[PDB]
Amino acid sequence: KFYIREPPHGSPDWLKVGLTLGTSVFLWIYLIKQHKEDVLEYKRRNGLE
Amino acid sequence: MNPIIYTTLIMTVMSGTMLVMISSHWLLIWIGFEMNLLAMIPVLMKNFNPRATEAATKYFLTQATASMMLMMAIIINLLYSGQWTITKMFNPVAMTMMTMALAMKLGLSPFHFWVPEVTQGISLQAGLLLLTWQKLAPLSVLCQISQSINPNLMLTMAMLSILIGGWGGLNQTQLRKIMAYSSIAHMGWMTAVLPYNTTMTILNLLIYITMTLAMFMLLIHSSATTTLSLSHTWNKMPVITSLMMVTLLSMGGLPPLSGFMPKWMIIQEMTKNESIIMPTLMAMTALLNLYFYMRLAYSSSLTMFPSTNNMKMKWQFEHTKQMKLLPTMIVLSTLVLPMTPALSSLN
Amino acid sequence: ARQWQPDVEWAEQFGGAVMYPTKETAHWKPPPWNDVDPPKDTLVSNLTLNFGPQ
Amino acid sequence: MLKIIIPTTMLLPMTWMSKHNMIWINATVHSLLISLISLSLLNQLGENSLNFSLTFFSDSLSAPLLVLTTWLLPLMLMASQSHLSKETTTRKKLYITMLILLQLFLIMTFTATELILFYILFEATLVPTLIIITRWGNQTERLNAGLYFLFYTLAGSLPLLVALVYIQNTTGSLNFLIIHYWSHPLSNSWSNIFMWLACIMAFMVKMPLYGLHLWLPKAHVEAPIAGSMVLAAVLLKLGGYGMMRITTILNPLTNYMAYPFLMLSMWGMIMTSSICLRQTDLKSLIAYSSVSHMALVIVAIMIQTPWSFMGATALMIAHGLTSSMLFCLANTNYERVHSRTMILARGLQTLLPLMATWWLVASLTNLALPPSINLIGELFIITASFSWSNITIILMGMNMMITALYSLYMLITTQRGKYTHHINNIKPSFTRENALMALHILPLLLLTLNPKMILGPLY
Amino acid sequence: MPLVYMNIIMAFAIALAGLLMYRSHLMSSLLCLEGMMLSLFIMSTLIILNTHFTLANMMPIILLVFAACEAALGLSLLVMVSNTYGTDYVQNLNLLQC
Amino acid sequence: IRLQEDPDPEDENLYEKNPDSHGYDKDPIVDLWNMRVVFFFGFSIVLVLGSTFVAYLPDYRMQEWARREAERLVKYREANGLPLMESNCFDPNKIQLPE
Amino acid sequence: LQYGPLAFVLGERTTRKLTETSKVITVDGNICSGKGRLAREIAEKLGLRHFPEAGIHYADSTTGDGKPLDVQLSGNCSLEKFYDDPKSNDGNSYRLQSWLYASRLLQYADALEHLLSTGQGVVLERSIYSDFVFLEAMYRQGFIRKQCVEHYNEVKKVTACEYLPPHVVVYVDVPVPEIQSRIQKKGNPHEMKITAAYLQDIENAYKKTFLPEMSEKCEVLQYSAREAEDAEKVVEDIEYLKCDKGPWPDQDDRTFHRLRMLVQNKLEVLNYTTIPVYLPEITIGAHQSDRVFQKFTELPGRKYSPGYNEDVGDKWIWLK
Amino acid sequence: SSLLDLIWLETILPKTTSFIQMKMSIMVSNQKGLIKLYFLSFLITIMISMTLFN
Ligand SMILES: CCCCCCCCCCCCCCCCCC(=O)OC[C@H](COP(=O)([O-])OCC[N+](C)(C)C)OC(=O)CCCCCCCCCCCCCCCCC
Ligand SMILES: CCCCCCCCCCCCCCCCC[C@@H](O)O[C@H](CO[C@H](O)CCCCCCCCCCCCCCC)COP(=O)(O)OCC[N+](C)(C)C
Ligand SMILES: CCCCCCCC/C=C/CCCCCCCC(=O)OC[C@H](COP(=O)(O)OCCN)OC(=O)CCCCCCC/C=C/CCCCCCCC
Ligand SMILES: Nc1ncnc2c1ncn2[C@@H]1O[C@H](COP(=O)(O)OP(=O)(O)O)[C@@H](O)[C@H]1O
Repeated sequence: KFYIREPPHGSPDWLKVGLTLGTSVFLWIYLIKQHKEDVLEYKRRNGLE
Repeated sequence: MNPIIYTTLIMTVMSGTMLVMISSHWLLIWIGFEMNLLAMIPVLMKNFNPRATEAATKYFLTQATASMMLMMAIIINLLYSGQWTITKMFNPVAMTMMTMALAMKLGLSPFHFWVPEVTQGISLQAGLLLLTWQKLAPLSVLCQISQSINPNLMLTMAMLSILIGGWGGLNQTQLRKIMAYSSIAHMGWMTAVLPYNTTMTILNLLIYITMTLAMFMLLIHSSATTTLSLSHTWNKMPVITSLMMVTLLSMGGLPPLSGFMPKWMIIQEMTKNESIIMPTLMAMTALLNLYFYMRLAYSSSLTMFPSTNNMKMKWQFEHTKQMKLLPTMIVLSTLVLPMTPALSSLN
Repeated sequence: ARQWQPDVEWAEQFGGAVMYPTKETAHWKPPPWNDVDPPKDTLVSNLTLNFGPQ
Repeated sequence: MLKIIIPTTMLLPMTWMSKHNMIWINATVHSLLISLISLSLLNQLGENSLNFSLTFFSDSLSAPLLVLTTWLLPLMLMASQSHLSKETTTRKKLYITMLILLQLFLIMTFTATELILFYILFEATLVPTLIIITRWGNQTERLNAGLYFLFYTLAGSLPLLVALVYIQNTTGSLNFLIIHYWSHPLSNSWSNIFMWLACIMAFMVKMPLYGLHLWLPKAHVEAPIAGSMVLAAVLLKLGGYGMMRITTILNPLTNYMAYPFLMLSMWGMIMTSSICLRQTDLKSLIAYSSVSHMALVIVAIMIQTPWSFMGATALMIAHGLTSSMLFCLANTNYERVHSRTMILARGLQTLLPLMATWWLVASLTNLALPPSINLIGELFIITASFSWSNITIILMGMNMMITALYSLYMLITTQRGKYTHHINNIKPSFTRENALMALHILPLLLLTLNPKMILGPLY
Repeated sequence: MPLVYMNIIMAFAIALAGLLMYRSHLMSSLLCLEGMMLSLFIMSTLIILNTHFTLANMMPIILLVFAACEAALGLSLLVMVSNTYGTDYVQNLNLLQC
Repeated sequence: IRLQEDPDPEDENLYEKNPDSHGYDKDPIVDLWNMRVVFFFGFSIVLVLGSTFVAYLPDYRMQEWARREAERLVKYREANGLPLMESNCFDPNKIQLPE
Repeated sequence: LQYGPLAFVLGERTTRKLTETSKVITVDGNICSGKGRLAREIAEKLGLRHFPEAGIHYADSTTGDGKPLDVQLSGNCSLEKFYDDPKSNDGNSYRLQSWLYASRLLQYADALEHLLSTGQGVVLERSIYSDFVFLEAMYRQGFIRKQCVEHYNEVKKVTACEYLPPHVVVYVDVPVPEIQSRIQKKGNPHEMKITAAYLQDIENAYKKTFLPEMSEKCEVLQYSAREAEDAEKVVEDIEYLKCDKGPWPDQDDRTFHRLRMLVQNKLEVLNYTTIPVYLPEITIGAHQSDRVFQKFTELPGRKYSPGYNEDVGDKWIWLK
Repeated sequence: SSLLDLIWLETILPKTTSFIQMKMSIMVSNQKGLIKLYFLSFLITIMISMTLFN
């Protein structure tokens, strides 16, 4: 307890932290899946594999 | 003004601009312009004072005259062609009227005085919105009707805009007037490249909008409207002054910053059309913009001006309100030169 | 023995109404700090009427 | 070239994550390591250049300049750590970051394989230099000096950008190999004359040419020690490197458009040496000496013979090292007495012996004393100019006489005589300063031992 | 082109010249601004009626609507200026300088 | 006076607190180690190792190879009466001049 | 969440929060009066929050830890030095006056924020509108200059033109001889060096300017020492002041919203306290400014934001 | 040093150009902000555009 008045960010905003981490994880998963699907579609269209 | 009224007026301005950008009918385009002006005037007059009232009056008069000329051009084009679709206009007189009306709306020289006058009259947020949105819409119309623009008239107005903006910004000391003259010069550049590559026009518009947003957000953060007011910011938060110095260097077109990309691409495109004197003059004239950017940078960041005594209390307190996307604007306005070939995606 | 930094003279150079003063520009003044000009003493000049006697 | 570029981009996080008292040590050690790594580029071929990839390539002209830059960075670090003791940790890190960015841009400039990328990088070298000058300069004139430097360089360089984009549109490529193998003669016409003017004038302003040089005294005198060291050693050589690279496509128009520039360079070399004879400021004297030497390099490039290019390269390297050493010596004497007047401090020969020895060696190398590489380059240029015409010998002889005169005048005024009676704050020379002088001078003598490493591709 | 269109275009040109040349009053300039849209309305309806553009007959009504919207905006700005300065003179709108 | 400004401080001497100072830093240990790393790395590593590396760089410029090739060509040409230096770089049979 | 436009459209309304007793009461008086005791008693009896006189280091008390900072980092002025040598050549008098005005402005902003966000009334031991009496007394005694007075007037205009006046102004009138007697009995040498004219000038400014000025805005209560010593009658008189001709009845929800948004932003409150007017008294050179700012950043809990100071015991920085 | 380096080489490129830019900047920015004046300028510009450009 150093501040006479409670700082606005004294405690982590757990809702915001969860939203941020979940959004990052979801975006990375979606990007990986999208790249996989794009590679497969390109292979199918150009008759490689 | 009530927050609901303010947000609905902002949404009406954006609705008018979107109507202009999505309409295929000249009457609907004119309706969009009228709605934009009607909802924009109270936004300028939000903070009531004689300066705000005078700025709103001058802006309204200029925009009303431009809209009347635009409607006359539409009617004349209808007379000689019987067409309402926005395409290559079928009458040179109607095209000249339309070009002059849109140039007056954009503030191109010799229709420029209202830009510094209104920008100095209105607050920082109002100036930001004014510059960005009210340059966004008429340039959309001009890009749509580019194939019938008279190159001589368009390039004359563009060169006049560049010269006048450089000289005015050179003389001014007020930050809002400096920003207005910078806007005039950048509008000159964009309209100069317009009759050759609307894609390059859009690229320059995007870069200019990013840089202007970053600069105006920094000015709002520092709460400075003059040069001396900005000269005290180094003693309270030197990070803002350093970021603003980098942004000012970018706005001058210094490599390898983002501001060099529009000038570089415009010079290349205009040279492709066997035009050399115009790109050379446009490149050489920008040194005035760079000079007054550098003069502003000396006062704020590269040197340390005298401070006052209550700055200690200002140190003790903290900046409460946050302007989101400011770091993104600062990054995108300084460090996107290697990503230049994305203009094909913009195409 | 230390790096030179701008002083009051430099600040006053940079803090006029406009750079490069002329006669008219010297006659000009810088804008107010809060953009609010002082109110003008405009006289109301209310209408005066003779209600009566006829 | 990535094995040299990436270590600098890793030097940046090292500088910004090091402890407050270890920044100079870390930066110096790893800069020396990067220089040692960059010494490998000196192994050049006898037929073609070293083409690493589609973006970066190395040549017998690019290699010595890269090695000079990588070797010059730690010396700038030493001088800066000398004169920036009271700065905060963040500002020290910012200064080191500016130096690192300047070195990175210089490396990419000298290794760029395309003219437009070369233009972008050699223009990008202005921003760190301008920040350094206008932020850490001592005098009030640093702002005006920065303005002069920036606007001279940019007014020179913008028509160069227009010319480069026009050449790309006309020919299809700005790649140096393509423009060399597919070069075509330049017909005598106004359009070709103005293209030649755009390119050559940009690089002449960068050189600088006589009549376009005021920014050089302004910037060099008013910049900090590191800025002065980098301005003369490397940043002046961008013009010469560009002119050597760009003159491939400008023939045969160069045979006729070189007369005004040759006359300007020769007569201004004489004039700037004479100016050095009557200078009341030591930094100004060194700056005008730099102007004279770069005017000689301009003469060599304009006459454009295989013997002139070799002399031009050797003179560029030698002048870079000598000018850096002279600026360092002047900065040490300035730190002693806090003034740049040349006659204020005298008797330094009897007040500081080893520093007087360093002064003597630097002055001997400044004038063309054989077998130094300064003399090698100057003699090659003089012989090529003699082949060009037989009065260039008259002009070169006058320049050499005045060069010896002003060099020994500076040495005698600063060192000989009797010490100033009232100046009693001249402490013994520091180990750091003596090591800086030794690291400046020994590579010069080693390059004298092995001269073919700095004679360019024409060797 | 008949002479009626000539006269209507001349009327619009006269109204435009009147707006661009102020004398003292902001109200007179607003009146000139209203005349321009009157001429535009007349020209548009003369063109539409002559060519039997049946669906275009609704355009002049929208033109009038936005004309009087602009008139309302100008009157609001004029009353604010009058409250500020005591007269609607355009000479008092000089606080801002170009 | 027109400001509340600090007076210009007196210049600081490193020898005052540390008589055996190399001039690198105020702290004696950091100063000594800065001197050690600078001297060792710079002089020893860079100077000695880079200079001997440059001295023993392989002959990629083909000076010795060119000398040997010239010796062989001179031997062959002088042993058969041919000119030592040809008068043409290319073959006039392969060059087709315009008429 | 923090108050803002979204909260306003959600429905948080100042008029709804007000409880008809949300009054701003300022107790004023000359040097060494019973105004402090009167303010304490009024705040206690009426249930209002008491804000003592806004002296130096009030901003220190309201930020970081409650402990006041060093004089070099907060105020750079001394009341003791002003008393001992009023006509110093270093601008101490006007530095002190400007810093005290800024402190009073900050305290008034805090009190207004408390009243608007809580509905409870506030009792200030002095306000912005009574601060100028010390400036007039200093100027008429020759302690400061006309340029200093003009700068104070500019700052006061552009700052206090935005805030609402107090509901109640209670002035305790004490004659100068009694003031000097109380000062002599207190025994503090620095204020024992106060001259008679300086005490008289404050009284003249209070009676001739402050009271006539505030009477037009709203009702003003004037009490002598004996009347002020009995606070029951003072509270009874305050309670039966049903008249209110000030702007508070005229205020609406939108105006209150703007006022709350202004007062909750302290940097926006103190925006015009540092305007580029280079008076020698208050101007600080570049080197001194940089050194003092470096020291302030070197302070324990000042380098980063309040939630991000590790050395004072803040955790979870990497997830904050 | 004096006549050429410090006087005339300064007068030709850097000083004359700067003086011209300053004069033109003063000329452009020396406006009283009168809508009558610059709207008359607008009328002149419109007539010039209509006639000169074909
Ligand atoms: C077939 C074999 C052929 C020969 C092969 C040789 C291989 C050598 C392999 C071991 C090398 C590493 C150990 C020795 C390192 C040098 C230490 C030394 O000499 O100190 C004595 C000198 C002198 O020591 P001193 O002066 O401190 O001590 C004197 C003695 N007392 C204690 C009494 C005072 O050390 C210094 O001056 C210290 C300076 C800093 C040293 C930092 C070393 C960092 C680690 C090594 C990095 C090497 C990178 C080289 C560049 C990259 C590769 C080219
Ligand atoms: C205190 C007293 C001082 C004087 C006494 C000192 C002690 C006696 C020293 C006497 C030396 C006198 C000169 C005699 C030198 C003998 C060695 C010399 O001859 O070798 C040269 C060696 O030359 C070296 O290459 C010189 C090294 C050059 C180093 C350049 C700088 C190193 C990096 C520094 C970074 C700075 C960069 C600067 C810009 C590039 C010759 O080259 P080369 O004949 O073929 O070598 C033969 C080996 N081969 C056949 C396999 C090739
Ligand atoms: C491009 C790169 C090519 C490949 C390069 C490979 C080589 C990698 C180079 C590694 C860098 C070498 C270390 C750099 C010098 C470190 C400086 C240093 O030692 O710090 C000083 C140090 C600690 O800081 P203080 O002075 O105490 O400050 C206290 C403040 N209150 O001083 C001391 O007290 C230490 C004394 C005893 C340590 C002796 C260290 C001797 C050096 C050898 C250690 C390295 C091990 C060898 C690894 C070889 C790897 C190939
Ligand atoms: N604006 C100001 N300028 C100068 N001095 C001030 C100012 N405000 C308060 N002071 C000083 O602060 C001190 C506060 O004393 P005060 O609280 O009035 O005593 P008491 O509580 O006995 O009435 C006074 O001596 C006064 O001189």
